[PDB]
Amino acid sequence: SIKAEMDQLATEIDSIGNSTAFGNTKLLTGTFSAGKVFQVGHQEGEDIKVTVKAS
Amino acid sequence: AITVNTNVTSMKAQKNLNTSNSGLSTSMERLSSGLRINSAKDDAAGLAISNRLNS
Repeated sequence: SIKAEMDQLATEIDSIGNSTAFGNTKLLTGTFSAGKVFQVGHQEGEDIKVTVKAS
Repeated sequence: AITVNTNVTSMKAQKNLNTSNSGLSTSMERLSSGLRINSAKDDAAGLAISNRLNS
């Protein structure tokens, strides 16, 4: 009976990982494993990198 | 950052009030009966053990 409870809790850790999205882009499934780039200046090279490992 | 279409401060505030109200409700029913395991929300293994002890 205790395992039947642990088993379902692990299913949601999977479910949150595969659901969390920004409109339509999944953020916790490794597409941000190699940090993506945002440009915050007005010239080339002024970038910020955000890395989210798969969980 | 002065908007009149979305109030995210309200959205976060609403969630906290709901959590505090639900905790108050569950405490009253435990006090009104005198049992920690009212439903299967609580210890899944506890109710199974208690049934055999009750027998």
